[PDB]
Amino acid sequence: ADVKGVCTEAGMYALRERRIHVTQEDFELAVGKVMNKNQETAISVAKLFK
Amino acid sequence: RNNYDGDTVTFSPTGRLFQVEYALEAIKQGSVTVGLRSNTHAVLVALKRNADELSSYQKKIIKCDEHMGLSLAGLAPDARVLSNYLRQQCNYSSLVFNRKLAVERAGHLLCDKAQKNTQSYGGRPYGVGLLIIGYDKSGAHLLEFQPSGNVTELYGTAIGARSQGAKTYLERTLDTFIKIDGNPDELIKAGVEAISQSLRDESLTVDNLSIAIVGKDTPFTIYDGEAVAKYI
Amino acid sequence: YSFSLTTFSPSGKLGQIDYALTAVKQGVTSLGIKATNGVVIATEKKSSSPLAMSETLSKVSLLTPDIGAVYSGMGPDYRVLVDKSRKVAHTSYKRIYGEYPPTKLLVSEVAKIMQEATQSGGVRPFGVSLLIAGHDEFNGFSLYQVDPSGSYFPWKATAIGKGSVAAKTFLEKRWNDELELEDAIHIALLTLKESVEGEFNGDTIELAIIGDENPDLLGYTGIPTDKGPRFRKLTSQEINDRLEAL
Amino acid sequence: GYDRALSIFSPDGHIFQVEYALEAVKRGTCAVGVKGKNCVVLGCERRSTLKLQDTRITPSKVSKIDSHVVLSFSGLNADSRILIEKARVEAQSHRLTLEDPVTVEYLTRYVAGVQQRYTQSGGVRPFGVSTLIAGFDPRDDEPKLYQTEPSGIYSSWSAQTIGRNSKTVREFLEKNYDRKEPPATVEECVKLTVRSLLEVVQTGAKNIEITVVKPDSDIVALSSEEINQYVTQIEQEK
Amino acid sequence: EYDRGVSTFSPEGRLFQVEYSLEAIKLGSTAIGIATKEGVVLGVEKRATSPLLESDSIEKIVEIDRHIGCAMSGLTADARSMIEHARTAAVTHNLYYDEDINVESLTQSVCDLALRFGEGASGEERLMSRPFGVALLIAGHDADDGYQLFHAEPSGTFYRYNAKAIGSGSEGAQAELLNEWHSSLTLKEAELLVLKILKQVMEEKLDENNAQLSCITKQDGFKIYDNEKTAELIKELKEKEAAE
Amino acid sequence: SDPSSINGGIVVAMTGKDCVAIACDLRLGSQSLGVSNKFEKIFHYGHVFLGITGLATDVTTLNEMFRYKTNLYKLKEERAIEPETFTQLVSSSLYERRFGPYFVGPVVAGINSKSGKPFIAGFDLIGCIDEAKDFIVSGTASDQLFGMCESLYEPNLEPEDLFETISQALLNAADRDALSGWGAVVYIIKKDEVVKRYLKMRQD
Amino acid sequence: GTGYDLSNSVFSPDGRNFQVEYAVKAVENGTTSIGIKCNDGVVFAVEKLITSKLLVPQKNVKIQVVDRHIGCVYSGLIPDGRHLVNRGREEAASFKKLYKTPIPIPAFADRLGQYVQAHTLYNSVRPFGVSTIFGGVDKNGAHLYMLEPSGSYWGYKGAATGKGRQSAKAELEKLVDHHPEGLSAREAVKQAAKIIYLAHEDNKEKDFELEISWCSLSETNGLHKFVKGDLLQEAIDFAQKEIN
Amino acid sequence: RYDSRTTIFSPEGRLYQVEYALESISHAGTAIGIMASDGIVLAAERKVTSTLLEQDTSTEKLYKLNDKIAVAVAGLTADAEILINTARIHAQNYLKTYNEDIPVEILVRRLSDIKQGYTQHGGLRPFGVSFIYAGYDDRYGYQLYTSNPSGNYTGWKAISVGANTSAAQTLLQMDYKDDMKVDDAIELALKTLSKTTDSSALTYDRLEFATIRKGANDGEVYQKIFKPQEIKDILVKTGIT
Amino acid sequence: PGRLDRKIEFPSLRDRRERRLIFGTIASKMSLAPEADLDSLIIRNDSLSGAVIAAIMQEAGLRAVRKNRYVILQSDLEEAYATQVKTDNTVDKFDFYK
Amino acid sequence: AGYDRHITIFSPEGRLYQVEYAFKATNQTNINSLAVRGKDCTVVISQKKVPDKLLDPTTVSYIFCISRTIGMVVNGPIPDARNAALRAKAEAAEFRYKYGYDMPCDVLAKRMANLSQIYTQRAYMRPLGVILTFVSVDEELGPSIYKTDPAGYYVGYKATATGPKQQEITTNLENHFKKSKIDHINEESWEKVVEFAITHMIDALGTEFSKNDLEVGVATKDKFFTLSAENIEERLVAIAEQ
Repeated sequence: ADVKGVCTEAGMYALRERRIHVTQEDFELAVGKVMNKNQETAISVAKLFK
Repeated sequence: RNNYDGDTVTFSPTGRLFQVEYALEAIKQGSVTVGLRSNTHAVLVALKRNADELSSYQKKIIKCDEHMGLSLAGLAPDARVLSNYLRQQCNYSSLVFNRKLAVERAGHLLCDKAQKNTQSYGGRPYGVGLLIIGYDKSGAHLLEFQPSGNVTELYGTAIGARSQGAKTYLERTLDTFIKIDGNPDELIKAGVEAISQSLRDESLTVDNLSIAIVGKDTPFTIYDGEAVAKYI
Repeated sequence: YSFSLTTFSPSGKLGQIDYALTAVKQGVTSLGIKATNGVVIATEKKSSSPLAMSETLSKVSLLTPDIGAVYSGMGPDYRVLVDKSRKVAHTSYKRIYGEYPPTKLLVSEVAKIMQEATQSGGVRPFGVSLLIAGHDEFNGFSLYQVDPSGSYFPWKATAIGKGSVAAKTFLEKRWNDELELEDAIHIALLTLKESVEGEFNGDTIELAIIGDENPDLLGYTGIPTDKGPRFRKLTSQEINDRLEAL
Repeated sequence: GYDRALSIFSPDGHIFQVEYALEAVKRGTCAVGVKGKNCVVLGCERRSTLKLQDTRITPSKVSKIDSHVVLSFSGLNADSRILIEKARVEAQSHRLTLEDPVTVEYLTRYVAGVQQRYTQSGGVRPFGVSTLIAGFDPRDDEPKLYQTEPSGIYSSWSAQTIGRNSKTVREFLEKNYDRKEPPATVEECVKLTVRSLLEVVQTGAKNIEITVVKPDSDIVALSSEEINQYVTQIEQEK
Repeated sequence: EYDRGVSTFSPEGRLFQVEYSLEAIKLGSTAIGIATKEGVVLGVEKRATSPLLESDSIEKIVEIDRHIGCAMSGLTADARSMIEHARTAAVTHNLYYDEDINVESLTQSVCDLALRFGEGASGEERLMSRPFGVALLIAGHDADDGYQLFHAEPSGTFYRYNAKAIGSGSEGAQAELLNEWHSSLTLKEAELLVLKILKQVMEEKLDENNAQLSCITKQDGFKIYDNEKTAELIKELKEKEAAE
Repeated sequence: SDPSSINGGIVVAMTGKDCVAIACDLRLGSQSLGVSNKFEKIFHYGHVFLGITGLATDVTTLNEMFRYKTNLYKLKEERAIEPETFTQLVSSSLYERRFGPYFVGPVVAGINSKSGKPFIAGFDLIGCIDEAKDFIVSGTASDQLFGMCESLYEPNLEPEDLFETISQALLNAADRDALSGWGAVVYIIKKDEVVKRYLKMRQD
Repeated sequence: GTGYDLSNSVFSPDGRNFQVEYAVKAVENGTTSIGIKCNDGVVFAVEKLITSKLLVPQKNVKIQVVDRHIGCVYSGLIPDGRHLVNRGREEAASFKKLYKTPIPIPAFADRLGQYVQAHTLYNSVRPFGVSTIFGGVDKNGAHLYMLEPSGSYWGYKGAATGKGRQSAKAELEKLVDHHPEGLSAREAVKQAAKIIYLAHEDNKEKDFELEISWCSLSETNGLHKFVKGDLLQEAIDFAQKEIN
Repeated sequence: RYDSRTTIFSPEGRLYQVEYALESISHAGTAIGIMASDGIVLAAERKVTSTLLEQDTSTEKLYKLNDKIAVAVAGLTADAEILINTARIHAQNYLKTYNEDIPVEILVRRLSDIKQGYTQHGGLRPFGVSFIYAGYDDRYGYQLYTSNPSGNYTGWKAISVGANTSAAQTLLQMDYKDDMKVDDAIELALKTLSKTTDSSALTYDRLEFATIRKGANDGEVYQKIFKPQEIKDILVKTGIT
Repeated sequence: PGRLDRKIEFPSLRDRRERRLIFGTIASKMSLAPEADLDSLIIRNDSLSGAVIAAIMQEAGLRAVRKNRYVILQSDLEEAYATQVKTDNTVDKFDFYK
Repeated sequence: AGYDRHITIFSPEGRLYQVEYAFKATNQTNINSLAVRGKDCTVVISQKKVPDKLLDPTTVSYIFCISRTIGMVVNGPIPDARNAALRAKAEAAEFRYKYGYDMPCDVLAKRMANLSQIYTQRAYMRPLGVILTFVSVDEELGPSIYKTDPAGYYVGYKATATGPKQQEITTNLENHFKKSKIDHINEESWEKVVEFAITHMIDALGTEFSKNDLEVGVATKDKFFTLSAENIEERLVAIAEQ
């Protein structure tokens, strides 16, 4: 479910940008956000602490 | 509600402990016993129960000491602890002060014993009430013990199953037995009358009656059987 | 499941440990950066009223002269546990080893006090994750994070508290394998100014180092053969200096 | 029902914690005891979990507590392990007191004793282990077989089976066995044990393990080869 | 609530939890004791759940002295602790007075361990954490009261009896004892009486593997019978009922 | 005899330039009975050597006790204890039981792998740091050794000259010590390696 | 509401401990206890209800003495108030051994308040449910406190608790108005009785017995003693005269 | 329902708390021992990592309990920490009393009791630690065991605990050789660790290694923990890097 | 989906930036005085919502008309804030998790 | 939903609901305290609210003498007030004979605060609902005010206030220190520093005070005494007169 939402976020960053082309910098931000958010469901780096 | 039983350590909203009242109930369900006194004697007369007619009744008077004694009404395991505790104190008094234990000081020690279970988590307030008599240096006394731990001096009282009938007898005949002194037979006879009235759907048997007596020149003596057959 | 220290979960772990972790995240932001001749440790102070004295809060407390600490998590838990930490350090490892203990060893004692406060049910573990940095003559400058889960980890640069997640990428980006202490002190303030703005100033940000031996702090002289405190707390005036040149 | 806790009794009068303790026994390997007249044989299923499991250093299901009493178990393997060690400190201690080796009758009481104690209390769970204790007395040469159960109740049986489909072996045993004449030759008695154990393994001759106690502090563990010959006699006749 | 407590009273004034323990006593095997003026005869039923069960190396009549015996039913587990304590009490009495222990007095000691339920209650320091699921028929002879039979109840205290049945078959056994008892009995009569009542309240066949008598006869001491003795009395019984 | 040293034994530790040595006699005695010719006084844990003089039962007991204490350290820090640190460890073990106390006189010897610097120490019954780096002697010939050592002592001898100096001191002393006289083992200790050389000497 | 009782250390969201408030409600059902402090003394009077007319009269007291100079009367449960006075006698006695003087009234106030507070602080005890009015005379003159089951205390010129606190606080409120001066202990004996008589219209179902005690510096030599005989009868006549 | 304290059983004679404690294990990284007659390799994987987690200064999933027995850890490292201290203290107690470095069996059996003990008695939590015990004792030679958190033990020729227990076990037994080499045993551990672990490249820094050998110089027993650079080189040889 | 794709949350805990903005914009539509400090009511309580900012100002002019005054003083502002300050425990001023 | 019926069991936000309901029990006597620093004194003035006329007012207090140089002002309830006061006294005693010198304001406040943490650490006691503020002039720190909270959090202060109407007190104080540009009051005898605390409290609350309605404790250099109602009265007409 993560990977269809990466594409939704990138295309909304790309709207702000106002280009036919979708740059890869938008796909750098989309991953950094989906990834950060799932580490808050794990309450920090709890795998490390167990 | 009734979710304020289940703990003896929680006060209810009304400010009762349900647990101590439920101890008062356990008494009614066991046997009846009657206390009464004069000024020269204190006498206890108790209805003894059996479970079947091969069973030979159950003793409900325990001699505490030769100038003290008690009856029980309610649970029998609860009774054993208190009659044992009470004896420690009477022996202590003989060993340390060479002195007969005073009924009133006895009762407040018993009060204490009870309040120990009441504060504590764990344990129960005792499921038995005792009617305590003695004759000390200040003559005869009779106390009424409760699960709450209240000891109250009375000329006559009764606790247990259908005890209103005995308390009714007692009320009417309060002054008659107070004024009689010197005749041990009459106080014995009067207590007999009270416990007859307490009964409903039963009759007196020679092995129902138990007579317990202490006086001015009467040692503690426990009568049963053919000793309560002069005064049946 | 989640909700006793005693109960294991279907996928395991105790939940009280996870909830204590949550507490840390509601904390203030403390962060450490290892340089090649130091460790700088930094945190901020808040107190609500401005009528509060800020120099009375303890949050940069030396455990030993060799080893400083900060926290993120519960304020009360800190003072008690700093107190306990010190006490254990002399009993097990200054009456025996004959000097103030190793950075690695002392971090293990701290974890062991936590661990006892997890084993005994109805007794919560400490609200704090500390950063404990120190120096020893064997393993050099060192930095650790000791979690309220009673486990400790060694680290190169790390941050903990509410603002941790924002700070860590700054740390990834800005850390280099060879740094001096003075480039670390400036990187430390810079990152910590992300955590808050409108109130950041040299008298309300508390920052210290565990750097080089200072005989200035030793307080007795004419003994060359021992070293002086590695620890140095920088005053309010120093913190302002560094904030102007940045 | 009243499994929320151990100390509370039950309208039904059965402490649930003990009943479930029994249920746990069925998890573990089958063990069977059969007495002779000059032997007791104590055999157990030695169930192999994987082929990477050593036979070099891996524990046998049968443990000697002392040098003439033998013990097998069925149950929670974790739990058995401290039960066997506790049994043993006392057992040896029996000689400290009396300067007599351990009597089988004193020993069953003791093993039932540690167990009874755990049940009586509330701040421990019972052992989930029923044991068979086989042996002879030091003084005498009549074969003795005992059982302990979780509950803290002990019995003597002529032959008895516990763990892993115990019922089916129990019935098997009744039909084969004779109480008028128990087998008076060590070999034939062994053979009865092997036949039982065959059933629960379904197929194996490397997963049947036989141990024997004989009088005068003879305890031996049987060769894997020696058991296969007995299996050979049982497959041919069938 | 009242029943899932352990020192929690119900609105009728019954400690429910403790009430429930009486049904533990009953689950076990029937034992019927009958006191006589010649001695007390104690019989049991012993269950065989297999032919393979050695019913004759297990017992539920036990020796406590040389003139005190005890029958039991309930948890043999709790019978081990109850019987062990009682054995200690007899022996320590013997230590202290070099004199016979009275039947009743051994019973007071067995009821003291029973009192203990608690974890906060006062009287004696509570160390035992639940009721005992086990009863006793206590038999002995002192010479200053004669042969006596008392019944220990772990949920109550000591009751004097001329006869009691405890176990599964207790309720129906008790009627028969209300019907047939006498003070005109000899021990010989008394033995065939335990057996005549026992069989009717038995569901297993009346045989010697599932039975076992013992007596307290002061003269002979505590004596557990033979299997050969018990088999005789089964025959004598069979002869009697055919005649009858 | 005396109650803290019936069973004798002697240990002598010196400093040379970036080397230590330590040596001991091998006689065990019990009153006037010479019991065993082989029985070492000196034991080692990692690269630190220790002799323990005194009542013979406590030498053996602390040998075991110190091994337990050292090895707990080594495994946990992942590195050897140093002979500076190790000094204060003896001092606490001895002082724990001030009342009913160990009857020993241990003498450390050793060379740091972080300075390359010889460290010797002495302790009494309930322990003390005696932090001279002159030379340190203990045993029943304590009196005898302090003088013999002093006479010979020049600081900063070469290792092989140091072997001459300590072996000679020990041998003269031993003949004239009642509770030691048999055998000798001399440790010549360097950073790189540790050479153990038994003497050949007279028996009594 | 619901929740945060069932425990006696659990805070409510309002900021309270519910169960501790329910304590005060039990004290309200208890019989009326008042103290009137006087200028050279204190007077304690109490309303002792008659269970039935079979009670022995003037032989049961809710007044108890502490050391030899400190009066205490409790309202609430009768035995709880007893239990709290016994602890108090031991504490007054330890003070007395230690320093070789009788207690100050402020001293006792501190000590008692710690023992009530101790049972509100822990999870395995039920907090007390009694108020106890106490006081006496010392060097520093007369003093009166009333200790609530919450473990709260202050000095009072005059204090009332029990079923009759509604009437009693009002009568005392007139008493300060009519006498801000102090009122002698003698005239307060006669006063003590009237106050109870009007507070007995809150427990009108039953009959009562009036017991007065006092402790006065100059008419009792600093010592507590029961008021009886002629002093006690005069107070009865006073209360009877003005009630009609 | 029965997911509470430890005295209580489930009516199926299951203590839920031992069952859950097992499941704790596969939320910390894979840990593998493979036994060979030339030596035992112990190999382990890190539960998680970041680019500024220091892990080249210390081990923390390979502890020496003594000088001939060492352990790999999988599971909660907090639970592990107390049990490692208790094991190690006992290891030296045995040394003091008998003058022999503790047998592998006595040490596993001790710790099996201790784990069991925290479940059986009181209100204390069970432990959720799997230790692969790899030892030498001069009785049985080379020895591998592993202990459950349940508080029992079994001897092995190969075992895998930690995350991905089923797969890691399967690949191990597929290519296992009865006599093996020490060198091959190291190779088979990297081969398995690659496919089980969801890290893209298998880096030296995600590995800890120790080997216990008597064949690296006989007469003596040598415990060789691999340093980062030794680990880093052996990946090259097997061509993962 | 096809119906709602956006599930735009609306919180009640908010932050210090957005409490400050809602206050100055409500205080740009009605009178003020120089003594009336609005940036000291976003720190005392911390779980305030937008409707309650419309309660606070309304009630500010109800203290102001009690006096009979045309402007809103710091005495008016504080009294009206203490009414409907909210009892919430999700606040920070009573904390120690810092 | 679990998580104030227990002392130790956390919420899913990492807060302890029960511990915070103690920060909210300090309103139960509904008094306000102010303590400020002068330049040779520390002043604490808190309400004395004597509600009833059946009470004698001179035993009503919240200011406790802890030690020769140490007072403590209580906001919150009486039962816990007394427990706080004995422990601080008990510790004051312990410190002097063990370590052979007087007890500073820090040393006491830190020790009580750690003690509060212990009481929250176990589930075998509860937190108390009382806020403690210690007042002293310290031997080398001079004027010191340390507030010890129910969790065990402490921070020092120039000025602190406590109670229901504390917020109203807090703005008045802030404006004073802002304008003055010092962390002190420069009045050079304690009789006018006391007047200053009365002055700010009348304005904040909007209430007059009288002799019975105030309590004033004064920490002076090397000595401590709590002022009678008639000395407070002298102060009160000093305010009124300028």
